[PDB]
Amino acid sequence: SRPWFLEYCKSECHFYNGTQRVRLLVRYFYNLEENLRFDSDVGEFRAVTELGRPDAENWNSQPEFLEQKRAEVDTVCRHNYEIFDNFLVPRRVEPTVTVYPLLVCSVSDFYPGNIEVRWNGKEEKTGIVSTGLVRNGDWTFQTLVMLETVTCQVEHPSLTDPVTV
Amino acid sequence: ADLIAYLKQATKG
Amino acid sequence: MKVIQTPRYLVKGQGQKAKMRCIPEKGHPVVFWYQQNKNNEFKFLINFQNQEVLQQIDMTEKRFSAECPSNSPCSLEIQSSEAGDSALYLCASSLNWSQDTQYFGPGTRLLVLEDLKNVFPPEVAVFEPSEAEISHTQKATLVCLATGFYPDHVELSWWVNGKEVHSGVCTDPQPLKEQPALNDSRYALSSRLRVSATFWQNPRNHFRCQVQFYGLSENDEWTQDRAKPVTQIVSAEAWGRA
Amino acid sequence: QVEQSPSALSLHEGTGSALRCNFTTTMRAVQWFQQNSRGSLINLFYLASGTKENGRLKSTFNSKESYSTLHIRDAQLEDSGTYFCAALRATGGNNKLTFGQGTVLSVIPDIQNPDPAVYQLRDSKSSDKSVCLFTDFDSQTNVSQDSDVYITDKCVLDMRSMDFKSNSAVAWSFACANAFNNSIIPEDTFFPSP
Amino acid sequence: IKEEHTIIQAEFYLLPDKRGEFMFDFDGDEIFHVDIEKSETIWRLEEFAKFASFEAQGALANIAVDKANLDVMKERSNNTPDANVAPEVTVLSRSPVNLGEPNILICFIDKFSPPVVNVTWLRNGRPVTEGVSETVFLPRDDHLFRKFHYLTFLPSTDDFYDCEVDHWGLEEPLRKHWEF
Repeated sequence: SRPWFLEYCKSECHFYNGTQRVRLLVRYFYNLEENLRFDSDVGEFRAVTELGRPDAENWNSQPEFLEQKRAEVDTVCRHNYEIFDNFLVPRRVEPTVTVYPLLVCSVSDFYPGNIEVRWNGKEEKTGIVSTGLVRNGDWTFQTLVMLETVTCQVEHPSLTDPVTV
Repeated sequence: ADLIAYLKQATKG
Repeated sequence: MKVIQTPRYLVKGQGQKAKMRCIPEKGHPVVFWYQQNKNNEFKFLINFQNQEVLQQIDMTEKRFSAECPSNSPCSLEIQSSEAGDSALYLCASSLNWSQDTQYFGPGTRLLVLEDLKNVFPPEVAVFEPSEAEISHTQKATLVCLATGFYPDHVELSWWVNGKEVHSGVCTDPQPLKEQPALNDSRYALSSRLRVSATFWQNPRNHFRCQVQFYGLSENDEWTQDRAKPVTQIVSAEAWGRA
Repeated sequence: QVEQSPSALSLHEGTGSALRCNFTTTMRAVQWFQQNSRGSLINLFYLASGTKENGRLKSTFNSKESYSTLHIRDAQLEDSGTYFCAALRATGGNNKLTFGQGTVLSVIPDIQNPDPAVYQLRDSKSSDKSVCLFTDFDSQTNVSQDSDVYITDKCVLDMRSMDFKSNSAVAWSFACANAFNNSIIPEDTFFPSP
Repeated sequence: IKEEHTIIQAEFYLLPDKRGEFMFDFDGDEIFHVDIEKSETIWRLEEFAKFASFEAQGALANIAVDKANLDVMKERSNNTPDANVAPEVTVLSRSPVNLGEPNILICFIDKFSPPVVNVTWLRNGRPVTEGVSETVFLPRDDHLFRKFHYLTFLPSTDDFYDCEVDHWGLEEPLRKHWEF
């Protein structure tokens, strides 16, 4: 159709567990194709496809460059995490639940995305359909939990005690 | 208001 | 291949343009310029990747002009020199934007005077080894004096039988002021060359003391009665006495 | 911001010491340079972590604890000069190296057989001009700077083949016997009788 | 306790549009991006600027370096182009819609490359200008992009909204409808 050209790069700081296990992963895409990766668990650049081979060859023959990338797990990732750890990591936005006639449970305006939703006396382990988790995009989540039988409880990191109906 | 770190992009060629 | 910078020294008057040349190592896209002063403080001026300027401070955009055209040398030029521009200008090249290692040129020492009236070339004289020294030590030491020059932009070398020597030599750490009081004082520089007594006695041996003065270029206007004090080489000679 | 110490250091030949650079923020890597007497910056080291050893030098960098050290062992005259560390902070918007304040390193020459003397020399083009040469003293001696007479600073020369170094200084204007007074020339300073 | 998290530095340069982007995200929500042309840092939530700063100029330099790499890339494939990928669009409220209760309507554009789109809000079939929010192109685990448009709205039985989303892969502007 209309011809285009994209240079796209993502530098992903992965924290398996805060600063205990940090993986740096730098990914290169040309157009719609990822061609090059630098994975700090590997310590080198690896081409994903022929289009990346020259970059890996150019770059892995620059020893001080490889030395600098490896240290970026500490110079960037670990560094940035200690800041985000003050406000992003501990961000707690309390959910609001509203139930309307299948039975409808509304869980909305919450963060983080970790949420537990369940439904007399015993929750129905059957006949449940959900919208999955829905990412608003403004740092809040919303989801719909539905029961198809002709009270719902919500557990979430922002609430000491579960919220019911 | 601590400063945030980043990667400098690398030179291809 | 090391980084190249010319010219080594550069004198200019307020209002002139000052222009410096740098050639990066072969295969280095990234290029930087700094100023370093006499208190050893460094200031970053401008960034290049290939032909293109990436980063530069307010001052440089306003007063300076710089280029790195492909396959040609890099250049930086002050538009209207001021006394405050006096500094060692340094060029460095890196291989990759994302990686810090930098290699530096030899620099250009720029001096900006109110004008070029007081610029003078050196006079040079070689002094022969005292006799006692020879009797006492069996070593002969030649002294060399350069006097009356301004500014202190000089490099001094010893030559023996057409070859340049580095062993047995030492030069004053820096030119001294002839009269400290004057805002504009002329300078002096001494150096020593020491050789075995026997070597100095053979008269076939030729000892020359060379002084590369750096002054005006043919690009600099000269409106004065005396000879133009131009970049040149003043030298002195001596032969072995038996 | 980069605090570097010490400011100045004097080292006897064949002895050693260390320089230090403390960073107030996370650095991406560190470099050490020597600026020599001609003012050229020589790369001594690049490192982003760990410790590296190169000849008589070794260097440690620690991003998290945020310092770098430089070790000089068995010093030689050629080591004299001004030493700098240089780092880019990982938060810095401008890709430029920031420099430590610098250490001015002085290596003092080892003189085994001092033979202090003040000789006098005659211009080789004419007998009209003469200079005074103070030479072969050891390094305890310092040389001093009246208005008519100039004294240059001491410098050390190496007749490298012949395994022999000597200090010298120069005065010119008066009698060599007075140019370097007893402020301060060793008691046994040889004054030849011209 | 376990703290599994992911921070991403996402940047691109796009030709021939000559458009670039530099942003950070945390677990898939944007922390900030840099206004390339204004050279400043735009914090996704106002409160963020009180915990962190960033030096925009670094992003600019990064974009310029990206642009130069792009040129290197084109020449290596020999200016060989690729097929466009069409946006999945979706519209929905931000909260449970209540008649006479202020709410936000969300247009979620997903799985599309290149990261250029024309997007228009329509209230009752006519273009809307006021109370519209735009969100830079956001990263995905893959090589595709996603984007969020937000328009303020008031729940009413009469009003009927549409999201008109124009992209190069689409044969023509796909619109998506939303009535109470």
